[PDB]
Amino acid sequence: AASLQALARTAISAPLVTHLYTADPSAHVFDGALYIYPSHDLDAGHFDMADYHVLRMAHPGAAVEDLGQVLHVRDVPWAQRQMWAPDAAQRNGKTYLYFPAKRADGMFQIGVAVGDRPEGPFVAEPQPIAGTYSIDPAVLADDDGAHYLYFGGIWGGQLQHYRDNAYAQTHQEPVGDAPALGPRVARLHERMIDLAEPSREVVILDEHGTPLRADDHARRFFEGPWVHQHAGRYYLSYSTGDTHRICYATSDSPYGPFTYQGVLLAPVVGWTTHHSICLFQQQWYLFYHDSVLSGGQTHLRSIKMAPLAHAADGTIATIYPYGEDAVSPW
Ligand SMILES: O[C@@H]1[C@@H](O)[C@H](O)OC[C@H]1O
Ligand SMILES: [Ca+2]
Repeated sequence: AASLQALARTAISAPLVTHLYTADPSAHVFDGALYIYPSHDLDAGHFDMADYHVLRMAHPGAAVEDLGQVLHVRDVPWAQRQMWAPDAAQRNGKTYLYFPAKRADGMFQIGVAVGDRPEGPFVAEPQPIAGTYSIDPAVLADDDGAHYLYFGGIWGGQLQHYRDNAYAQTHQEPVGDAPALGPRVARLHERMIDLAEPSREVVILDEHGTPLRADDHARRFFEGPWVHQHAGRYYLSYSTGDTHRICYATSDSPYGPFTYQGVLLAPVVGWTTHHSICLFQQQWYLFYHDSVLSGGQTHLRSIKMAPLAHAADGTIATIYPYGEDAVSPW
């Protein structure tokens, strides 16, 4: 109402684009430029996305280019609907677009599409990646040359229906003192369109080295994992869903276990929160989204960016998207 107008006035970022609704930004530096692979929210006059665009910043501070639509669900034979939060990777001169979509039978899986350029167009594989399920893929290009796929989202994302990579209708989200579910991780094969191994659960620990509890909604994993490397450590960051933050944890291994550190992003306007963290020349950035452009509509978002800093001790200061003095939307 007027509480949202206050946030709009003190927002630290403006929508990087406004001619289309965008969400779940996955930022990468490919071929000397910053490419962003977001979802494309559609306004039906309800997360029913059907296609993906690719955005680019040629250099820091540059205007954002909309490189156009690069993949539509009609060219994904195994998928019926809901083209959700994607990501990209490069290897052997190819660019791969990883995306979650829903099969006709209602189950999410992660597919991949291949192109010869970062802007595509991408030709989707006929089937989804074997061993994948749930949503929100993130592909880490490790400094050592390997690529790792991270995925998972609870609630609507369906990760709660799986244990040890197998689906069960009676599998539900854990409660109380039971450990909360973590994202999945699997090294990718050199061909990039297949996993090189079955995925494993990524464990997030508290200050005492104990796994996060299911009843710890302030810190336990909800959706949208992202991993970046900095100062010899792996940083796992993710959304907490119902508590609306992007939190992060650290490990000396891409597989974890990751020890919880703190909140990386405070609550944004709109129920969902999703992000990526990417180094572009002289600056790390947090890419995120909110629903301010749409007037607070959770399903119609816009992506944003902000400078991010690692402190000398490796920690990352909380980013307040409408200022630290703002009344939090959640
Ligand atoms: O993947 C995103 C998902 O994490 C969120 O739940 O809803 C929007 C999707 O785009
Ligand atoms: Ca993501």
